[PDB]
Amino acid sequence: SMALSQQNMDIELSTLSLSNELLLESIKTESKLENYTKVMEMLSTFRP
Amino acid sequence: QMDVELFPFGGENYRLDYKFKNFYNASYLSIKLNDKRELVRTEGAPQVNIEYSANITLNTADISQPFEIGLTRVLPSGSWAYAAAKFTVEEYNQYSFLLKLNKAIRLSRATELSPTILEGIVRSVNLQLDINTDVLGKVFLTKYY
Repeated sequence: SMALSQQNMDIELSTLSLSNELLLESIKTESKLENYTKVMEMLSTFRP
Repeated sequence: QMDVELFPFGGENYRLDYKFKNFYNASYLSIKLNDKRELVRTEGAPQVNIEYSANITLNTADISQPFEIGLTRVLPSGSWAYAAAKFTVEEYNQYSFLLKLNKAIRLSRATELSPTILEGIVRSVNLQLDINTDVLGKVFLTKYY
């Protein structure tokens, strides 16, 4: 789904920011939450 | 999170190109004009990074003010995701455009300012896009500050 644009090739960004939003997207679809804030609210009380 | 584009064809016939940067599994897509008139209604969730196209019509009463085209994607749960943009359509003669382009290039080369920054000086003085002695007094205060 990634666009082969000039902005995706030139603009530098953190690898760790790319790794977090890949992990935030996978948790958001399995728990079927609303946004990334509801993911952070769920992790705030998750025990095991 | 999107980009939307508006291309003209003639007097009223325009073309609306849009493309979404994230995927929300929506029921439909309602594109409206200033929350009043619905331009585009498509079914299903639109795909990410796919440029869709639709022909719309805008009359004289919509062009006279900077209007807003809103793109909302309504989820099956009832909630939506709103994304909009504000357009401004100006209309010039070929003689009138090349004379106003003559002012914009000669002022940008002399004052070393960007044409968008020169547009903010003109628009703060008067509604129409024209340069007078009141605009040039603020180009001095811009370069002095």
